[PDB]
Amino acid sequence: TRNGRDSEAKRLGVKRFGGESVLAGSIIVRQRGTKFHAGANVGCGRDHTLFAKADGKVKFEVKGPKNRKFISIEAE
Amino acid sequence: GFEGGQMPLYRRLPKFGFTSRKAAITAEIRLSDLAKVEGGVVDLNTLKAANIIGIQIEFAKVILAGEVTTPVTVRGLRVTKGARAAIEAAGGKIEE
Amino acid sequence: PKIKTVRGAAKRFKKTGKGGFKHKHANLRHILTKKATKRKRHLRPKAMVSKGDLGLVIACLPYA
Amino acid sequence: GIREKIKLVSSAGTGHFYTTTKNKRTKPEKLELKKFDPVVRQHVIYKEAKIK
RNA sequence: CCAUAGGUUAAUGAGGCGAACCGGGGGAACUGAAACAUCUAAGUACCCCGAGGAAAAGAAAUCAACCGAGAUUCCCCCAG
RNA sequence: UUUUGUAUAAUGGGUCAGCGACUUAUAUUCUGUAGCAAGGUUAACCGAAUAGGGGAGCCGAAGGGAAACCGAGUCUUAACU
RNA sequence: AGGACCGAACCGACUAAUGUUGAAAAAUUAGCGGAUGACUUGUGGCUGGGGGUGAAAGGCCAAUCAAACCGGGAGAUAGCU
RNA sequence: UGUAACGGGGCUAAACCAUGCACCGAAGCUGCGGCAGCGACGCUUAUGCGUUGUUGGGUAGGGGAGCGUUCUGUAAGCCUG
RNA sequence: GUUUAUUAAAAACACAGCACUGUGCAAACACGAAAGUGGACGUAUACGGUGUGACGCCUGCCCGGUGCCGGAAGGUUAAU
RNA sequence: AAUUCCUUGUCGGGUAAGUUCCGACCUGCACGAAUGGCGUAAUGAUGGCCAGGCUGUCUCCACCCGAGACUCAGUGAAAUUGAACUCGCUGUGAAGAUGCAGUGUACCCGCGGCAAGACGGAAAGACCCCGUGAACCUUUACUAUAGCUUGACACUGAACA
RNA sequence: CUUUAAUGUUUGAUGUUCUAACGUUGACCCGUAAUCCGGGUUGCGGACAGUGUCUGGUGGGUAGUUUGACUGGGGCGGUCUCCUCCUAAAGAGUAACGGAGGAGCACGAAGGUUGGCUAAUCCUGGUCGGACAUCAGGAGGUUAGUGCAAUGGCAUAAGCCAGCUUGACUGCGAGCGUGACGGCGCGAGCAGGUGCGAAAGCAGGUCAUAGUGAUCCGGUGGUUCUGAAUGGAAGGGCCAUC
Repeated sequence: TRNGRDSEAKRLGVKRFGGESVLAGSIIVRQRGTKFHAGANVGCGRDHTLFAKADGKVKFEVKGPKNRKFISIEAE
Repeated sequence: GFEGGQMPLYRRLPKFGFTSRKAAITAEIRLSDLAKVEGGVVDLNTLKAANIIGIQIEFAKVILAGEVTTPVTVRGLRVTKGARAAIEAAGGKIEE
Repeated sequence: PKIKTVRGAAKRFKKTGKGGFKHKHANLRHILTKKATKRKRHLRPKAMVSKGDLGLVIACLPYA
Repeated sequence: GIREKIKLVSSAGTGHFYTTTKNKRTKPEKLELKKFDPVVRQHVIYKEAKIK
């Protein structure tokens, strides 16, 4: 046959969920596209990884006219 | 270090450095050893005779480790800043 | 008689103050123009041997 | 893999050089760029040279 | 041709044996490298010659480092 | 005994008695115990001698760096918040 | 005259039976082939192991032969039982 | 190979469905007595002693504590014609 | 005729004959670190190796590949 | 066909009937000319087929003579063997049961026979696989090497063109 | 210097002649009573032959070995590293010789910044012009595009166009993600200097995920770091790289 190949898993997914206290610089989700968009206090890395810029609790919300999922770091 | 036929850790990592010949003949001296010698004047011959450094040693430093309490004359030895401060605080004298 | 040290290991490891071992990073001997400068920069300082493979280097180096 | 690698030597006289690749069949002219030279701590002109 | 080679007496000595040690002339492979050829095992096993109660080595064309030590041999460190 | 699994129709033993298998030397790490303690300890050897002498040496109280070197700090770097 | 014919000693072993812990670690009985020749046999000698010898089967080399036997390296090694 | 597709005998319930009350049934649980491990707690600890919970199937394996055998000191002692 | 002594006697091996090739004698070749010895006290009508196997009729086409023989002008090439 | 798989190719002979044999045919999977082609008198403990004589080889076995087997007296092994108070059937289950479950049958113990079972005995399976196992053998596998061969230097010198 | 020769000398190649080294398994004499051997006379050959050291070719004649693994038993066939979806049971991970496809590159702009723009497809009209070129209008709303496979993204566009440029910088990095480990990946911010923009700011390569090779040994450049008595040097170290 010609179907024996496959690639190693990339271990994506949400790494820190909502209402979790995190330190600055910690990865929140590893994604391929921009499935979740960066909100307040969250930056977008080279491979679309959303990372916290300040210490606080993770906040998920749906915003915008396109109903996009935003991740922000609530103040703490 | 064998891990099956897989290339072992002590061969996966690259070699570094070289062995210095001067480090085998250079020693360090605690402040506590200054009182142990007799005559109050320290140098290479007196330290060797007092079995503190080693017969093959050619250079030696005095370090701020422990503490000295008696006046002592250091001659021909490098001395650190803290060690120098403690020696002079205890009435010592350092020369070259 | 005395145990013979593994000279290959002796040319690659040195014992530190608390009993660990330092080593040079891999992937910095040849082909380098395609590697990101950030990776090379992070690979330049020496590192400490991990807990998993600490036993092997202690076994290979009986005389520190 | 027709793209072969080269080195950009600094014009500051220091031996420093960057390294990259180029397609020598479609771009025969030499490469010149302004890059940082960490020895003199200034951005100087680097010129393409033979990798050797 | 002289001579030399060869031959015949006389005197002195050697030959062969023996457990280990010593010096010399030759000299593997199984094995380890997780295979194997460099390498290791190892100048080991074994064969041969010679000598002695010991043998071999031995009185610097030696080390050291600008200070010095003083033939050879063996033991403990240096040091895995 | 070996196995996922054996009354197994898988292996071994006819039976009894005797013999038969984690030892020894030298180094290294950890635990317990005893001595001494910022010190501990001697090896060959001398010695009529398991005493005593012998501190040649080794480990420890300082480390960082590839190294010169610096030192309760050191390395990187022109310099590190 | 003849590596001629039939056929004993002698040499060999084609077929069957028995025997297969046998009378025998290959033989016995009834048949069979050569039987003056490239025959067969007695006595003594020569060729030694990666070597010999072979009208050639890897046959034979002291009931052992795709490398004899004895001693040594040697308690080889064995991720196997 | 032999009934051989209730384990068998046999059963018109001694089968099936629904409801109800009994009883049998294990090394489960409870009763009585005994041994040992680990945690609380207190004694005046012989450094382990009352009570008190609770645990105790077990291969590879890890940890702890013992019995018995030959020899050496104790031991020219002690037992034995 | 010979052969697997001890499961195979044959179409297998050998054979006289045929052909190719090497060899001019201190021969090639073989056993020997070598001396030497066999070949052979033989000399191309001889000796060794290879293939085929009495006798009758024959052995036809291919030198591209791999060997072997002859040539040395050119390219390349070791020690020195 | 010592060679043809398809194939017992097709036809003819022999037989009542012939996958073998003999004689042709050619569609030679994949004969062939000294790793010789096709014949060949004589020869063969050579391979295949047919015929006459002959027969217990067979239809189909029967009797007889001896040597064992059987009994008595004397001597007296061996392979094997965990222990046995060592039955049949169906099912279960390391999945083919003397040994478990259910049931049937069977008083205790020899002797002569037969060989279905005890996955019987003999030989740590030879076929198969595995081991970074071994031994030989082959070669334009790898790396060497004896031998043969080439040149430089040495033993090795003097004149001339 | 383009253009070549003389006198003598520096040493090679080829050929001829000679004897004295060397060979003689030619003849004769002696040791000798001897087809070995040695010495002598002589004849033939002759600096050839032969032998030693070094060196190229040939060399299963001989020797030491190698000839992988996965595999519904082995061989043959196929596969061995990396990326995308499903298998994968709504966090991560998850096997088969399961189902389907790709990668071993490319780019000095196809990267950075500032400013601007919106496709695919279809209808209608129009010279060559045609079902399909370019033009105008409409419908449509990303069914298009992304340097390439697939998945997840993308209108503030990450898609398309133009100007200026090298942040495809150097030393670092709070804190995480994923690995048994070697390692791989994301990262605000600090210091120096740079590009675009008036500026807030953005820029440590490309919309992201494949585009790859540890160590040893060796090569190049820089740096007194080291340098076996001393001063150098060779060698070694470090940084950059093959």
